[PDB]
Amino acid sequence: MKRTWQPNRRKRAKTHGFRARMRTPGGRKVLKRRRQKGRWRLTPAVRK
Amino acid sequence: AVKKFKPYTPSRRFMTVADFSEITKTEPEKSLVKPLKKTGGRNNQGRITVRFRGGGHKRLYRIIDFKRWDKVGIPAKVAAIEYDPNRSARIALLHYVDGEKRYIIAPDGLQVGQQVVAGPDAPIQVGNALPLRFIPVGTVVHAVELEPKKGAKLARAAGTSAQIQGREGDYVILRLPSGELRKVHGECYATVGAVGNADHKNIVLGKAGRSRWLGRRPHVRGAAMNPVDHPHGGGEGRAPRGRPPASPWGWQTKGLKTRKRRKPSSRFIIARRKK
RNA sequence: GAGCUAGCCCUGGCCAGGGUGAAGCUGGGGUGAGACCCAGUGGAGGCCCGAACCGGUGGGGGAUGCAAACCCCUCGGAUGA
RNA sequence: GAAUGCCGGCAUGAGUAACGAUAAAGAGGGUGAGAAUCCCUCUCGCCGUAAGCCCAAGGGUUCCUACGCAAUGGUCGUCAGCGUAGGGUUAGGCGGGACCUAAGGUGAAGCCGAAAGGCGUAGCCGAAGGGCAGCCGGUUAAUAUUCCGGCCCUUCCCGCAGGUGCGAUGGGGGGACGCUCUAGGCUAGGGGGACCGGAGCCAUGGACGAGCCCGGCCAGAAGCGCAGGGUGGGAGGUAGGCAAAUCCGCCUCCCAACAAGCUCUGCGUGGUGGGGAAGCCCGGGUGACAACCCCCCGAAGCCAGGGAGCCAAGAAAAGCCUCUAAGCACAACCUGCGGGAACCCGUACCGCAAACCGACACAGGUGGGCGGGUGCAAGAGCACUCAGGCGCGCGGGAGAACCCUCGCCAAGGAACUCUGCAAGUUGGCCCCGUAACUUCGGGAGAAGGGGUGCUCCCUGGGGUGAUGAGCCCCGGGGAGCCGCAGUGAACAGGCUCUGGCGACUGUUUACCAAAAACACAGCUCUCUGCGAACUCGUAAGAGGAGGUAUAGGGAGCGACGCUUGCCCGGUGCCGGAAGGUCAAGGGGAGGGGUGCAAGCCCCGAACCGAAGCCCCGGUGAACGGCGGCCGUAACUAUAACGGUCCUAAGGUAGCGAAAUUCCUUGUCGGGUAAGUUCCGACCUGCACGAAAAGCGUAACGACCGGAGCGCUGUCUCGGCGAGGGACCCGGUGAAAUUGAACUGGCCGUGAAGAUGCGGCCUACCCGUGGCAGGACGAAAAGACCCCGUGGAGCUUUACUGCAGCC
RNA sequence: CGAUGUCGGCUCGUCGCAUCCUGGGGCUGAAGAAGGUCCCAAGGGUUGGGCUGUUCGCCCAUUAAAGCGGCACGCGAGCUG
RNA sequence: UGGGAGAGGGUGGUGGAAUUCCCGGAGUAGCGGUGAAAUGCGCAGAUACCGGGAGGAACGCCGAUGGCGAAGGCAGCCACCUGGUCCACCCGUGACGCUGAGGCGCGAAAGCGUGGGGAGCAAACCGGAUUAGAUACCCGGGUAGUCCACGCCCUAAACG
RNA sequence: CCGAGGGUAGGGCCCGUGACUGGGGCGAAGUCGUAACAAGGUAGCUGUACCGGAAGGUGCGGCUGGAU
Ligand SMILES: [Mg+2]
Ligand SMILES: [Mg+2]
Ligand SMILES: [Mg+2]
Ligand SMILES: [Mg+2]
Ligand SMILES: [Mg+2]
Ligand SMILES: [Mg+2]
Ligand SMILES: [Mg+2]
Ligand SMILES: [Mg+2]
Ligand SMILES: [Mg+2]
Ligand SMILES: [Mg+2]
Ligand SMILES: [Mg+2]
Ligand SMILES: [Mg+2]
Ligand SMILES: [Mg+2]
Ligand SMILES: [Mg+2]
Ligand SMILES: [Mg+2]
Ligand SMILES: [Mg+2]
Ligand SMILES: [Mg+2]
Ligand SMILES: [Mg+2]
Ligand SMILES: [Mg+2]
Ligand SMILES: [Mg+2]
Ligand SMILES: [Mg+2]
Ligand SMILES: [Mg+2]
Ligand SMILES: [Mg+2]
Ligand SMILES: [Mg+2]
Ligand SMILES: [Mg+2]
Ligand SMILES: [Mg+2]
Ligand SMILES: [Mg+2]
Ligand SMILES: [Mg+2]
Ligand SMILES: [Mg+2]
Ligand SMILES: [Mg+2]
Ligand SMILES: [Mg+2]
Ligand SMILES: [Mg+2]
Ligand SMILES: [Mg+2]
Ligand SMILES: [Mg+2]
Ligand SMILES: [Mg+2]
Ligand SMILES: [Mg+2]
Ligand SMILES: [Mg+2]
Ligand SMILES: [Mg+2]
Ligand SMILES: [Mg+2]
Ligand SMILES: [Mg+2]
Ligand SMILES: [Mg+2]
Ligand SMILES: [Mg+2]
Ligand SMILES: [Mg+2]
Ligand SMILES: [Mg+2]
Ligand SMILES: [Mg+2]
Ligand SMILES: [Mg+2]
Ligand SMILES: [Mg+2]
Ligand SMILES: [Mg+2]
Ligand SMILES: [Mg+2]
Ligand SMILES: [Mg+2]
Ligand SMILES: [Mg+2]
Ligand SMILES: [Mg+2]
Ligand SMILES: [Mg+2]
Ligand SMILES: [Mg+2]
Ligand SMILES: [Mg+2]
Ligand SMILES: [Mg+2]
Ligand SMILES: [Mg+2]
Ligand SMILES: [Mg+2]
Ligand SMILES: [Mg+2]
Ligand SMILES: [Mg+2]
Ligand SMILES: [Mg+2]
Ligand SMILES: [Mg+2]
Ligand SMILES: [Mg+2]
Ligand SMILES: [Mg+2]
Ligand SMILES: [Mg+2]
Ligand SMILES: [Mg+2]
Ligand SMILES: [Mg+2]
Ligand SMILES: [Mg+2]
Ligand SMILES: [Mg+2]
Ligand SMILES: [Mg+2]
Ligand SMILES: [Mg+2]
Ligand SMILES: [Mg+2]
Ligand SMILES: [Mg+2]
Ligand SMILES: [Mg+2]
Ligand SMILES: [Mg+2]
Ligand SMILES: [Mg+2]
Ligand SMILES: [Mg+2]
Ligand SMILES: [Mg+2]
Ligand SMILES: [Mg+2]
Ligand SMILES: [Mg+2]
Ligand SMILES: [Mg+2]
Ligand SMILES: [Mg+2]
Ligand SMILES: [Mg+2]
Ligand SMILES: [Mg+2]
Ligand SMILES: [Mg+2]
Ligand SMILES: [Mg+2]
Ligand SMILES: [Mg+2]
Ligand SMILES: [Mg+2]
Ligand SMILES: [Mg+2]
Ligand SMILES: [Mg+2]
Ligand SMILES: [Mg+2]
Ligand SMILES: [Mg+2]
Ligand SMILES: [Mg+2]
Ligand SMILES: [Mg+2]
Ligand SMILES: [Mg+2]
Ligand SMILES: [Mg+2]
Ligand SMILES: [Mg+2]
Ligand SMILES: [Mg+2]
Ligand SMILES: [Mg+2]
Ligand SMILES: [Mg+2]
Ligand SMILES: [Mg+2]
Ligand SMILES: [Mg+2]
Ligand SMILES: [Mg+2]
Ligand SMILES: [Mg+2]
Ligand SMILES: [Mg+2]
Ligand SMILES: [Mg+2]
Ligand SMILES: [Mg+2]
Ligand SMILES: [Mg+2]
Ligand SMILES: [Mg+2]
Ligand SMILES: [Mg+2]
Ligand SMILES: [Mg+2]
Ligand SMILES: [Mg+2]
Ligand SMILES: [Mg+2]
Ligand SMILES: [Mg+2]
Ligand SMILES: [Mg+2]
Ligand SMILES: [Mg+2]
Ligand SMILES: [Mg+2]
Ligand SMILES: [Mg+2]
Ligand SMILES: [Mg+2]
Ligand SMILES: [Mg+2]
Ligand SMILES: [Mg+2]
Ligand SMILES: [Mg+2]
Ligand SMILES: [Mg+2]
Ligand SMILES: [Mg+2]
Ligand SMILES: [Mg+2]
Ligand SMILES: [Mg+2]
Ligand SMILES: [Mg+2]
Ligand SMILES: [Mg+2]
Ligand SMILES: [Mg+2]
Ligand SMILES: [Mg+2]
Ligand SMILES: [Mg+2]
Ligand SMILES: [Mg+2]
Ligand SMILES: [Mg+2]
Ligand SMILES: [Mg+2]
Ligand SMILES: [Mg+2]
Ligand SMILES: [Mg+2]
Ligand SMILES: [Mg+2]
Ligand SMILES: [Mg+2]
Ligand SMILES: [Mg+2]
Ligand SMILES: [Mg+2]
Ligand SMILES: [Mg+2]
Ligand SMILES: [Mg+2]
Ligand SMILES: [Mg+2]
Ligand SMILES: [Mg+2]
Ligand SMILES: [Mg+2]
Ligand SMILES: [Mg+2]
Ligand SMILES: [Mg+2]
Ligand SMILES: [Mg+2]
Ligand SMILES: [Mg+2]
Ligand SMILES: [Mg+2]
Ligand SMILES: [Mg+2]
Ligand SMILES: [Mg+2]
Ligand SMILES: [Mg+2]
Ligand SMILES: [Mg+2]
Ligand SMILES: [Mg+2]
Ligand SMILES: [Mg+2]
Ligand SMILES: [Mg+2]
Ligand SMILES: [Mg+2]
Ligand SMILES: [Mg+2]
Ligand SMILES: [Mg+2]
Ligand SMILES: [Mg+2]
Ligand SMILES: [Mg+2]
Ligand SMILES: [Mg+2]
Ligand SMILES: [Mg+2]
Ligand SMILES: [Mg+2]
Ligand SMILES: [Mg+2]
Ligand SMILES: [Mg+2]
Ligand SMILES: [Mg+2]
Ligand SMILES: [Mg+2]
Ligand SMILES: [Mg+2]
Ligand SMILES: [Mg+2]
Ligand SMILES: [Mg+2]
Ligand SMILES: [Mg+2]
Ligand SMILES: [Mg+2]
Ligand SMILES: [Mg+2]
Ligand SMILES: [Mg+2]
Ligand SMILES: [Mg+2]
Ligand SMILES: [Mg+2]
Ligand SMILES: [Mg+2]
Ligand SMILES: [Mg+2]
Ligand SMILES: [Mg+2]
Ligand SMILES: [Mg+2]
Ligand SMILES: [Mg+2]
Ligand SMILES: [Mg+2]
Ligand SMILES: [Mg+2]
Ligand SMILES: [Mg+2]
Ligand SMILES: [Mg+2]
Ligand SMILES: [Mg+2]
Ligand SMILES: [Mg+2]
Ligand SMILES: [Mg+2]
Ligand SMILES: [Mg+2]
Ligand SMILES: [Mg+2]
Ligand SMILES: [Mg+2]
Ligand SMILES: [Mg+2]
Ligand SMILES: [Mg+2]
Ligand SMILES: [Mg+2]
Ligand SMILES: [Mg+2]
Ligand SMILES: [Mg+2]
Ligand SMILES: [Mg+2]
Ligand SMILES: [Mg+2]
Ligand SMILES: [Mg+2]
Ligand SMILES: [Mg+2]
Ligand SMILES: [Mg+2]
Ligand SMILES: [Mg+2]
Ligand SMILES: [Mg+2]
Ligand SMILES: [Mg+2]
Ligand SMILES: [Mg+2]
Ligand SMILES: [Mg+2]
Ligand SMILES: [Mg+2]
Ligand SMILES: [Mg+2]
Ligand SMILES: [Mg+2]
Ligand SMILES: [Mg+2]
Ligand SMILES: [Mg+2]
Ligand SMILES: [Mg+2]
Ligand SMILES: [Mg+2]
Ligand SMILES: [Mg+2]
Ligand SMILES: [Mg+2]
Ligand SMILES: [Mg+2]
Ligand SMILES: [Mg+2]
Ligand SMILES: [Mg+2]
Ligand SMILES: [Mg+2]
Ligand SMILES: [Mg+2]
Ligand SMILES: [Mg+2]
Ligand SMILES: [Mg+2]
Ligand SMILES: [Mg+2]
Ligand SMILES: [Mg+2]
Ligand SMILES: [Mg+2]
Ligand SMILES: [Mg+2]
Ligand SMILES: [Mg+2]
Ligand SMILES: [Mg+2]
Ligand SMILES: [Mg+2]
Ligand SMILES: [Mg+2]
Ligand SMILES: [Mg+2]
Ligand SMILES: [Mg+2]
Ligand SMILES: [Mg+2]
Ligand SMILES: [Mg+2]
Ligand SMILES: [Mg+2]
Ligand SMILES: [Mg+2]
Ligand SMILES: [Mg+2]
Ligand SMILES: [Mg+2]
Ligand SMILES: [Mg+2]
Ligand SMILES: [Mg+2]
Ligand SMILES: [Mg+2]
Ligand SMILES: [Mg+2]
Ligand SMILES: [Mg+2]
Ligand SMILES: [Mg+2]
Ligand SMILES: [Mg+2]
Ligand SMILES: [Mg+2]
Ligand SMILES: [Mg+2]
Ligand SMILES: [Mg+2]
Ligand SMILES: [Mg+2]
Ligand SMILES: [Mg+2]
Ligand SMILES: [Mg+2]
Ligand SMILES: [Mg+2]
Ligand SMILES: [Mg+2]
Ligand SMILES: [Mg+2]
Ligand SMILES: [Mg+2]
Ligand SMILES: [Mg+2]
Ligand SMILES: [Mg+2]
Ligand SMILES: [Mg+2]
Ligand SMILES: [Mg+2]
Ligand SMILES: [Mg+2]
Ligand SMILES: [Mg+2]
Ligand SMILES: [Mg+2]
Ligand SMILES: [Mg+2]
């Protein structure tokens, strides 16, 4: 049947993307946390 | 003259539609329409604030002239009477001798080709708008401003009217559609006549699909829900109210008065509605 | 976190074919005028039969599955909420 | 040494289950160390409204070629979506951007919030909507509306020429719109041809033929022809379109008006440019100077912004046209021609799937377009087939039980069983014909029946055409033929009677309930006069509603029919300028502390003092409630009648052993041979009853009862047969579980149900196919129950607070 | 209670005997026939249907008879539900 | 042809008296009601009185033993639309007449449907009296209805 | 071919019968009240409507076949 992952590049970038994260106090804490943890990707990859 | 149907489906047994005889023009004035933004009952938070709304037919809004003291003295010709889906009344398209064109609520017995005008001097004929002080006592009236220059607010729904009962100082006294007796300032404009399309209240929707066309989504009895949802929710089997009948929010809904006590407009309400 | 699901908003798309034959209209009859009757025309409807499409009624299978809800048969809706 | 401990390793189950749709394979020839599995050929089977072809999303080199086979591939592998390497995606016209706006988002102005932040007209962003210029063919191993060929086109810059009051983010027009039905004429696509072109073929009894088989087109600028769309023209007045305006609007006049004219599409033609089969030969070559013509069917597409009817009344902005303002009129703009200029990103491949979403090369899920032919009344249904694509990445044998899916069955026909569950029966079209009841629509496909193929003959109308022929679509009559059987295969209702519930179509517990539940039109109560009530928010601000009592919120009831009784003492809500109570505050009789005193400080009675509550009324489609005992009639029985206690009032109409009845299978009647169910009655209703509505109701229901007819493998009562498994051989190879095991029966014993203790009995060692009585077999630290001064959801006249309101 | 699945039915049996029938007896208020009562006896047999989930029971039609109990109210790693 | 009388019918207007309610004023201990009472209303200021307002229904006198209509029935006033009827003249048509099974129309009240209206009255219903009882008569309340528009019902001691 | 009839299926009319139920007629001396006849002690009757153990009562309109 229809599963829960229906990928969509626009949806991905507008929801989890770098700019959406920066527009919001919580999103900026996410970026700061993942930078502190040394993540290689701060934000999901999506082709655009 | 509400139209019936033969019972050739279960719903057509009871369905009645308006007869649309008074309508003379089937498309609106392009310079007077604008898009009506449907809300689904949601506010600027996206939250539902009025339940069971949405999904009705697309509508264009017709700009209506609820001032008419806008063009004092300038007479106009009644060009067309049209359907308006944003209100129960029909609307009349006016061609002013100016060249300006405008919609008003169509009063009862207004005729295509007659002339209307507004102002302190206007004749006391159906379709004309005067300050209330210049309309004689006893006159049936609609489209009444409630405060000078603020716009027609009262008696606008199909079939409704106010009647002038008397004068007192700067105020006249109206019997509103609801039977209330209320002082309205003498400078408020009002249009002579009652609103038209009075058979509107005799329409039998006939089926659930019809309410859906009007943007009305099904209404759920609180007694059909659970206690997380509603005071009347829950109970094994069917259940009476078991408490004073209440709203989803807990306040009582059989008699509890709700008009604000210390409201300044009280000094102008002579007698509350009845019947 | 509403890329699942629920509701709503905007903008597009889709619904083989067959059947039934409302109003109205025209004519004929009818009457003082009528109501009305009849035939033709007409093509209405949360109308009917049925694919797509949307469902999931009953039974059987499957039960370390092909599948963490599937398969076969059968069955509901299919111009409409 | 134990923690259902943690991490890792390795066992057991076991050469066991399985190897992923039952669309299906066989052979010959190649390659190679190795071949059922790779390649080639022939034969066979499957899909063909796809299992074919083309877009979009998503995926991200999986594409093509060469070389490989350790791992990945459920077997094998020489093969591959795998490993290594190289190559491959070419645009002014396709899509997106340098254009427009939708919801929504963001947001100068402005508003609000302890901070973070929340709003917010404009404006800006935002598309699968608007707008905008490219079609046919050829070429590559792999791209192509992109390269090439041919024929067309758009914008920008500069110039020349002609023309004009030129000029705008400002005014106006237009853009600009629903649903259903639909006309004319076309195109796509399709059918036939005794005509045109073609390699050929004559088989096995016949045919050298009007034979068979194959093909008979595509693109095209101006011009022209056909069919459509769009649009009145001139003048005068003018106060409206937030300046102006010759534009638009309004008024008047004249002419033109099923027209015309102008303008714009579609189709046809069209210079020209292409393509071009079977067969044979080796993707190529021939065929071939290929032919490219006629008739018919014909769209859901095109003309289109077409027409009609209807109510639920159907986006915006730009492009574009017109108007004028600054300005400028040497400019500028319009038209025509010429030269020059024309950027960025995508383009490979998969794409109903082995490349996307499902951990897998997973019977699941995934939006748009094309989707041929014949017959079956039609169709995208069904059967078979074209083009094209496949045989589903383990095989080979065997022909047990048993399982699955399927076929048939003597006599009987529901005797099966909780239940006709399941499976039969019926089954399309045409004609005949059709009951109670009804809201007059219906019930209805009621029921029940007859017809149905082929051949010859005569014949009716419609479309094409010409009015004919031919083609084409529906038929009508007659005479015959064959079989068991003519919707001869596939697709395609079993029917009736009678109850309960819900009026109805709808909706629901994704993934154990689809229902009698929810919704529903309709009815009633009640709130609300608009800065409405109500809802969300601390607020600002929103929704309500650009609505206004024929409207909006809340509640119950639930089409419709006939109706909805009595009780206001308690609770609720409504009304009540009195009285009682009542907080802060006012007031200050009268005290107290200290100081020498002036004073400073503290306590404080009366009285005045809101809402609320008390109190007085009202109110049931507000919460709710609607009795007991005893007596009595000239047979008896039973009580119309009476007495008395009590209550706020004592249940009315209707209905009743009920979706409600405990005693209960009440009693009687019906149906049956027989009926705890069913139906009809009765009424001592444990414990119906009137909008948590009462009693009925045509039609409707995958709802739940009861009955009958039809028919059956449901059954008496089982038998046979088919395929896929099970079984044997080759390849690959799991799982839960498991203290260790050298693991029998009885009668006893034992923590009370013993392979393991006692006494008897029985028993050579080890497997394979089977069955499930036991190992208190597995699974899941029982979800029932209790316990914990454990948790959570929910309620209220529990407690105590809070928002909100007064 | 770190699970001993719980009614009835179906299927399949097997056992006890306080015996329903068949076989052998004593007494009889046993004339015969047919019974009653008790003793011995477990070899075999002990039907089909209507009602209800029913066990049981009642009823219909038969029969030689239509026995009563146990086996975790025998039997859900056998089925049903 | 010329005149007449009339509550004949339909539509639109409109006038005054009275009741009820509301507002203001003035005033105080009862009002109401009956056979008698009570229930009820009233110091939260009723009744009685004055002024203002709202609303519905019916039209006093004239009015009659009257008039008109086929019947049912029709009554303030005004206008419009409209029917029946009588009288005069003796003008026109030339038996064109009577009745009338069916049919069709009208048809008091009550009642029914959908809206609207609601002052007074008042089935049902509540209360107070009476009574052996009093599901009545009397008294205090009171809902349909009575009123309007449209559509039904079609009865009557619809009687002379 | 027609055809007595027989079979199937569905309608129509009539007769008999049916748990139970509805009222009706009749029947020497039953129970409850007293509605009508006199102004019958509320004049009666009337059509309709609602209500009540019962006769009846009340509303609306009508009749005199009402009395003083
Ligand atoms: Mg889903
Ligand atoms: Mg999605
Ligand atoms: Mg995307
Ligand atoms: Mg997207
Ligand atoms: Mg998105
Ligand atoms: Mg976001
Ligand atoms: Mg982002
Ligand atoms: Mg911050
Ligand atoms: Mg990572
Ligand atoms: Mg890095
Ligand atoms: Mg992130
Ligand atoms: Mg109707
Ligand atoms: Mg009808
Ligand atoms: Mg109208
Ligand atoms: Mg516009
Ligand atoms: Mg917003
Ligand atoms: Mg709401
Ligand atoms: Mg809503
Ligand atoms: Mg409205
Ligand atoms: Mg309207
Ligand atoms: Mg005012
Ligand atoms: Mg209404
Ligand atoms: Mg609407
Ligand atoms: Mg509603
Ligand atoms: Mg509801
Ligand atoms: Mg509930
Ligand atoms: Mg519930
Ligand atoms: Mg919640
Ligand atoms: Mg709560
Ligand atoms: Mg609650
Ligand atoms: Mg409750
Ligand atoms: Mg409940
Ligand atoms: Mg209950
Ligand atoms: Mg419930
Ligand atoms: Mg309760
Ligand atoms: Mg409450
Ligand atoms: Mg009011
Ligand atoms: Mg979603
Ligand atoms: Mg998605
Ligand atoms: Mg459809
Ligand atoms: Mg048909
Ligand atoms: Mg027809
Ligand atoms: Mg028409
Ligand atoms: Mg339908
Ligand atoms: Mg049909
Ligand atoms: Mg089945
Ligand atoms: Mg499962
Ligand atoms: Mg399936
Ligand atoms: Mg199927
Ligand atoms: Mg259907
Ligand atoms: Mg359809
Ligand atoms: Mg230890
Ligand atoms: Mg473990
Ligand atoms: Mg542990
Ligand atoms: Mg351990
Ligand atoms: Mg571990
Ligand atoms: Mg290791
Ligand atoms: Mg381990
Ligand atoms: Mg290992
Ligand atoms: Mg192992
Ligand atoms: Mg092993
Ligand atoms: Mg083996
Ligand atoms: Mg084994
Ligand atoms: Mg396995
Ligand atoms: Mg497997
Ligand atoms: Mg299959
Ligand atoms: Mg082979
Ligand atoms: Mg091989
Ligand atoms: Mg090999
Ligand atoms: Mg193979
Ligand atoms: Mg090959
Ligand atoms: Mg071969
Ligand atoms: Mg096909
Ligand atoms: Mg991937
Ligand atoms: Mg390998
Ligand atoms: Mg290998
Ligand atoms: Mg290697
Ligand atoms: Mg492998
Ligand atoms: Mg391998
Ligand atoms: Mg695999
Ligand atoms: Mg090799
Ligand atoms: Mg490539
Ligand atoms: Mg190009
Ligand atoms: Mg640029
Ligand atoms: Mg923009
Ligand atoms: Mg954006
Ligand atoms: Mg776009
Ligand atoms: Mg383009
Ligand atoms: Mg082109
Ligand atoms: Mg190409
Ligand atoms: Mg210009
Ligand atoms: Mg438009
Ligand atoms: Mg528009
Ligand atoms: Mg659009
Ligand atoms: Mg519509
Ligand atoms: Mg073409
Ligand atoms: Mg064809
Ligand atoms: Mg030969
Ligand atoms: Mg030849
Ligand atoms: Mg001007
Ligand atoms: Mg060729
Ligand atoms: Mg050549
Ligand atoms: Mg289409
Ligand atoms: Mg369509
Ligand atoms: Mg179009
Ligand atoms: Mg059109
Ligand atoms: Mg806009
Ligand atoms: Mg110059
Ligand atoms: Mg120009
Ligand atoms: Mg650039
Ligand atoms: Mg690029
Ligand atoms: Mg490409
Ligand atoms: Mg699929
Ligand atoms: Mg597709
Ligand atoms: Mg593939
Ligand atoms: Mg997942
Ligand atoms: Mg595979
Ligand atoms: Mg798959
Ligand atoms: Mg073809
Ligand atoms: Mg067919
Ligand atoms: Mg295969
Ligand atoms: Mg397949
Ligand atoms: Mg396979
Ligand atoms: Mg074998
Ligand atoms: Mg199969
Ligand atoms: Mg067969
Ligand atoms: Mg056979
Ligand atoms: Mg048989
Ligand atoms: Mg039978
Ligand atoms: Mg039979
Ligand atoms: Mg049966
Ligand atoms: Mg069942
Ligand atoms: Mg069958
Ligand atoms: Mg069939
Ligand atoms: Mg019948
Ligand atoms: Mg019938
Ligand atoms: Mg029937
Ligand atoms: Mg019936
Ligand atoms: Mg009928
Ligand atoms: Mg039939
Ligand atoms: Mg037949
Ligand atoms: Mg025939
Ligand atoms: Mg034949
Ligand atoms: Mg024969
Ligand atoms: Mg069928
Ligand atoms: Mg239901
Ligand atoms: Mg239903
Ligand atoms: Mg019901
Ligand atoms: Mg109903
Ligand atoms: Mg439906
Ligand atoms: Mg479920
Ligand atoms: Mg669930
Ligand atoms: Mg679930
Ligand atoms: Mg299920
Ligand atoms: Mg359920
Ligand atoms: Mg259903
Ligand atoms: Mg529900
Ligand atoms: Mg319903
Ligand atoms: Mg109702
Ligand atoms: Mg109402
Ligand atoms: Mg709030
Ligand atoms: Mg705050
Ligand atoms: Mg709004
Ligand atoms: Mg608004
Ligand atoms: Mg409901
Ligand atoms: Mg309900
Ligand atoms: Mg209903
Ligand atoms: Mg009825
Ligand atoms: Mg009460
Ligand atoms: Mg009270
Ligand atoms: Mg109370
Ligand atoms: Mg107070
Ligand atoms: Mg209670
Ligand atoms: Mg109570
Ligand atoms: Mg009653
Ligand atoms: Mg009973
Ligand atoms: Mg019942
Ligand atoms: Mg009960
Ligand atoms: Mg019982
Ligand atoms: Mg019982
Ligand atoms: Mg019985
Ligand atoms: Mg019987
Ligand atoms: Mg009884
Ligand atoms: Mg209730
Ligand atoms: Mg209930
Ligand atoms: Mg009922
Ligand atoms: Mg019914
Ligand atoms: Mg019914
Ligand atoms: Mg249903
Ligand atoms: Mg159902
Ligand atoms: Mg049954
Ligand atoms: Mg049956
Ligand atoms: Mg039967
Ligand atoms: Mg069998
Ligand atoms: Mg076999
Ligand atoms: Mg062997
Ligand atoms: Mg092996
Ligand atoms: Mg392997
Ligand atoms: Mg050991
Ligand atoms: Mg050992
Ligand atoms: Mg052993
Ligand atoms: Mg042993
Ligand atoms: Mg023991
Ligand atoms: Mg033992
Ligand atoms: Mg042993
Ligand atoms: Mg030992
Ligand atoms: Mg020992
Ligand atoms: Mg031992
Ligand atoms: Mg031993
Ligand atoms: Mg032994
Ligand atoms: Mg073996
Ligand atoms: Mg074995
Ligand atoms: Mg076992
Ligand atoms: Mg077992
Ligand atoms: Mg066991
Ligand atoms: Mg154990
Ligand atoms: Mg066990
Ligand atoms: Mg488990
Ligand atoms: Mg635990
Ligand atoms: Mg435990
Ligand atoms: Mg536990
Ligand atoms: Mg547990
Ligand atoms: Mg549970
Ligand atoms: Mg316990
Ligand atoms: Mg405690
Ligand atoms: Mg404790
Ligand atoms: Mg606790
Ligand atoms: Mg808690
Ligand atoms: Mg707080
Ligand atoms: Mg509130
Ligand atoms: Mg336990
Ligand atoms: Mg365990
Ligand atoms: Mg366990
Ligand atoms: Mg059985
Ligand atoms: Mg003897
Ligand atoms: Mg004897
Ligand atoms: Mg024996
Ligand atoms: Mg039994
Ligand atoms: Mg038992
Ligand atoms: Mg029993
Ligand atoms: Mg036993
Ligand atoms: Mg025992
Ligand atoms: Mg026991
Ligand atoms: Mg027991
Ligand atoms: Mg058992
Ligand atoms: Mg089981
Ligand atoms: Mg069992
Ligand atoms: Mg077991
Ligand atoms: Mg076991
Ligand atoms: Mg069950
Ligand atoms: Mg006083
Ligand atoms: Mg007093
Ligand atoms: Mg009033
Ligand atoms: Mg004469
Ligand atoms: Mg009448
Ligand atoms: Mg009347
Ligand atoms: Mg007395
Ligand atoms: Mg008389
Ligand atoms: Mg015979
Ligand atoms: Mg009397
Ligand atoms: Mg008397
Ligand atoms: Mg009397
Ligand atoms: Mg008397
Ligand atoms: Mg009475
Ligand atoms: Mg009279």
